[PDB]
Amino acid sequence: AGFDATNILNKLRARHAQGGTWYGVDINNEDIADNFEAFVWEPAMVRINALTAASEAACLIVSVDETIKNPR
Amino acid sequence: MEGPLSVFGDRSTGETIRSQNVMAAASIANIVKSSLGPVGLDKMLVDDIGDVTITNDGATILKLLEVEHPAAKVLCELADLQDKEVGDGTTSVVIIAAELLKNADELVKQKIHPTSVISGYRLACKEAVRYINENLIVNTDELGRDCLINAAKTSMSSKIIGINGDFFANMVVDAVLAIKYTDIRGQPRYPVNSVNILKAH
Amino acid sequence: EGEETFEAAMLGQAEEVVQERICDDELILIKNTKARTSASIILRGANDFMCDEMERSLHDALCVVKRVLESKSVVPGGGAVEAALSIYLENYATSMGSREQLAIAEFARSLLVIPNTLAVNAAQDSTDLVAKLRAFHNEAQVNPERKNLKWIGLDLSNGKPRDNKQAGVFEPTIVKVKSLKFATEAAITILRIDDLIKLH
Amino acid sequence: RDKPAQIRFSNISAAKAVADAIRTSLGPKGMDKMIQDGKGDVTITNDGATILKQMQVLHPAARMLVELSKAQDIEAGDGTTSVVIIAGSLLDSCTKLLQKGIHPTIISESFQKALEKGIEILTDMSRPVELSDRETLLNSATTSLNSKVVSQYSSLLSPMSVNAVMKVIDPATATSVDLRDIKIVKKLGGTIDDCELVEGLVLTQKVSNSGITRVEKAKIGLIQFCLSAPKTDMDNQIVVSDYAQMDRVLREERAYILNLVKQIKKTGCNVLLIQKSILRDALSDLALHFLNKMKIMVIKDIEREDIEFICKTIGTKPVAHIDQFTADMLGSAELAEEVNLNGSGKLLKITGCASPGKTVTIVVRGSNKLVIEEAERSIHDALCVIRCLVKKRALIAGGGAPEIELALRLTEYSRTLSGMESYCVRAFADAMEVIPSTLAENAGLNPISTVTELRNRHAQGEKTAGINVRKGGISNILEELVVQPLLVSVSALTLATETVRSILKIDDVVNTR
Amino acid sequence: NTKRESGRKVQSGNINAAKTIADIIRTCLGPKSMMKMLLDPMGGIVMTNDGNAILREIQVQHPAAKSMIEISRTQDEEVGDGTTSVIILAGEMLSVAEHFLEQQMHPTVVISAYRKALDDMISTLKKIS
Amino acid sequence: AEVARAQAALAVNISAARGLQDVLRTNLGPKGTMKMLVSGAGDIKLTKDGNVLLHEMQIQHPTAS
Repeated sequence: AGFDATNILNKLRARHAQGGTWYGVDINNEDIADNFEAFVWEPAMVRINALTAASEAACLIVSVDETIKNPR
Repeated sequence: MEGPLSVFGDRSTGETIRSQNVMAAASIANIVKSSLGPVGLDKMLVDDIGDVTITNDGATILKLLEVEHPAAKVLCELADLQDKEVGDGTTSVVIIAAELLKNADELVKQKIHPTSVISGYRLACKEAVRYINENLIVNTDELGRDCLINAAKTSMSSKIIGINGDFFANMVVDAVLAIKYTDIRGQPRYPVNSVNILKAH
Repeated sequence: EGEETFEAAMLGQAEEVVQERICDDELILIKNTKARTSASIILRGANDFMCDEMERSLHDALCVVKRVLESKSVVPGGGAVEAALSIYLENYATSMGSREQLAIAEFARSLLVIPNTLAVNAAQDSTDLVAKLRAFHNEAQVNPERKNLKWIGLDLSNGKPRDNKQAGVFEPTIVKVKSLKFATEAAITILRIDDLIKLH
Repeated sequence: RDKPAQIRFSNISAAKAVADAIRTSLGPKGMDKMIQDGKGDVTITNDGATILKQMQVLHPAARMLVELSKAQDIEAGDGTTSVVIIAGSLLDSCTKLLQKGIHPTIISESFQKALEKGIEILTDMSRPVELSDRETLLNSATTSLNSKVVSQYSSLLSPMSVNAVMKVIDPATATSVDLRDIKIVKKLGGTIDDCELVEGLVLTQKVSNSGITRVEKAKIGLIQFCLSAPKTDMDNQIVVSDYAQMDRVLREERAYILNLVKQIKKTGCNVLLIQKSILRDALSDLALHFLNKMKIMVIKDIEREDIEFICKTIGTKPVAHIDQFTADMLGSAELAEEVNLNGSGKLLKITGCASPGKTVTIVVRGSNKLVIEEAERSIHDALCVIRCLVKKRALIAGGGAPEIELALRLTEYSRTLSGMESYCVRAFADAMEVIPSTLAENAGLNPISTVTELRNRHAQGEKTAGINVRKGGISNILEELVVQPLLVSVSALTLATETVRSILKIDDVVNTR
Repeated sequence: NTKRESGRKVQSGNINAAKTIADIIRTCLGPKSMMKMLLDPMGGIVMTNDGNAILREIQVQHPAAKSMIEISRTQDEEVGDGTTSVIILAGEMLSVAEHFLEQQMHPTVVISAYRKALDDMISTLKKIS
Repeated sequence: AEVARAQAALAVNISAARGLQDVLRTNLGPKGTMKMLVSGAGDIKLTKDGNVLLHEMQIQHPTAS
């Protein structure tokens, strides 16, 4: 989007500490704003499902430093 | 050092020396960490070879030590300067420096009115100082229940070898008033070291 | 020369000067020192090392009172004031956003090192030190108040937050307002050089 | 050959490579340096400006750099870094051209074509301000001063520089008030507040002892006659094999000089500037002791500097032997003044001296030399910026953003030039945009955002507007409270236009043997 | 100048010297006896039951041994005897405690044990003294 | 520092001593022989006596002392 991951995300943190409705980056508009009224629209289930898999593999594989293999 | 070796003169030109500074910066503050607080370990530190010093005070440690980098140098002042302030906060000022100078440049490099960046670490001090001016929540000798008695009693609880802090809560009250000397800004506070104090076996 | 006469100018005036030998040590004890107020507290102990023992215990009951008599405003000693300030200043950074959410938070995250290192210096499980303090520290309690609805205190010889709110091992607002800026300084202190070069 | 090709590139190598890390320019940016030298040292270094003057860089193209830096100082008093920040700017464009294969002498006059129109685009963005005007003089110096090490004393420093100029200035419009005219004279003690602006010639020399003449009717001049005596200028036949022969000449030595210093004070001399030449003695130590008995200000083997100002300002001429009395070619001085302030310092002040209408002597005082030098360096840029106003009338920006303002333009000017040079000048015409980011550059992490957008910002601010480098944000840089007289920046092009073009000339290498 | 050392590394170096010093003299001390014989670089033999006599004649390692000569003296400074006891006794507690206890991870009760292990001496001695 | 200790350390000693003595088996009685010793003087010193041989020229050993 041509932005500053440094500067912008905090602005959206700020605009979620000031706003906090949808305020977020638009790669489309190349700006930052409420994405729902920036019309960037996706279901929450995929995001719910993103969460479900997010921590899942995360918490999953971190439970293995103890790994076994038997190519033999 | 790190990265480009092409020019001497401690010119590593950016992040290299900057990191070679944060290295040196994270290098010097280490002794202080293990020496931080009264639970900070006590460092026997060789002065020459058989010449040694056993010190848990980073500032005192620093004073024997020498500064091999500006990163090593700029802290050994401010640490000994905060030591020069009192000696309370010697170890305090030391450590946080090593973290912020990889933090400080990262923002102030980007310019866009380059002046005001590290004031983000300053206004925070203000923001802190204000709150720091606001804390009677803990540490009150301003008034206790017995005031300077219990204040000393809890202080004689802060340093406690025994049930001392019974008479010794009162002695410290007796002590500050035992000393009467001109003290300025109007202080009834009178120096606590000069108190005439005698030991009886 | 001992041939010198004596005049009363070198005489001290007192209600009485009476000789009290106590402990098998005779002292000159001036009752009613007239031209100022005076006191001395003798320390009864098993030995003078036992007296060395409590005398030093007395000295950090002194300077703390003194430093309090120096500044009525104070803090608890240690990075526990950070533990409040840090997340608060990281919060105080948050709505700033941009550059400014970084600095004040990149500031306040660097605060945390002092007490936790001091904690593990006491082997206090620095996870504990943060667990206790910044729990109490909240939006519920953003509040130092004058009092404890949260505990912002850290005992230094303990390495662990205790319940001592009067203790003499803390520090006033004096050295702490200083240590902040000096810490902010070293962020700046190295940065003033303009350009760079090398010499022959 | 390859050597001419490579050595230029090798000259382009070193000089450019230096000029880059030579840009942290200004700012509180980049981490402080000790310097372990080429032959070794530990040199704790700061402020690339002085570092530029400190800079020893030794390489055929490195030596022109230290020069290039020092010139913009004496050219302006400012922009010391700024001449080099556009130096590596020129040093890049040459490559792509020589990488395009373009002939270096064809590349050479392109620098002129760049310098020719570049100063006019600078003259276009120049906001002309009066060179004799108290306010423009105040305000322009104020921007330097407020950026100098004392922004406080600046309030007292600027009118001094304003009045130092306006006295020394030629009336109405003038290119005048050099730094040669101005004689900046330190005085130990006093205050920065007690920094004194004297219109006349104050020689910084330390007057012999004290209690000497502070009175009026001086006669100051450099006197190359010597005070004769036995075993001084006068013949003796007596070798000393004994103690009495040693003493006899001395008894006649000090007495005869004691009557020579009278002739000096009889001349009307409350000062003398003693020739640095001696025979056995010239003016002896007792002689000065005898001259000071007569209240003749004496400094033995006077510094060559105050020798010139009194000859420059007053027009001093050689003087006849004291046994010949004098030619009264001691310069005209109505006051021999030794000021002592903070109880410190011995300062000859010659006031009522013959003066051209120029030669202000700013007396710089302070509780410490460091206290002295702060304002002294500050009032200098108060002098110089005003002097830059005097030498050239304008207020442009400082900080190098208006370079981008020249850059958008001079690009098209090449595009209009429509020559091979239109490719040569244009390759630099944009390449000059590099500085505002390279100022910022040397500090931190997460780098990229500001750099590219700066030149973009001004480019989106187009020709009339752009981002302020110091204060940030997009506003026309020329009038900000970031400002310079245009003289500052145009010389930076001039100086760099040439020394860089001088590299284009180098074919192969020689070493005078 | 500035130098930093850390962790077990020095404390293991602390373990080494005094403990290795604690070897021969513990066999030497008491009626059961041996001799610690220093080899001079020329082959010169110096055999004593006092290691502190041998320790000086050659390099004294910094971490343990530099303090042990002084706690050797201090004991002999005080009562007039005991250079050979304290070293092996300090070598004892030095040996097995920290690493084990630091593998159980804490500097604190280690230091604190010295106290309460010290007084149990004071306690059980003067009872059976 | 460099310390040889206990069982392995005394080996070189008993290795020296027993190793050093076995040369004197050429001595002690008429079936034994005078042992030739030479010094920096180059003096051939013929003694079946242990002392003469022993205290003049030998190989460096801790037991040799």
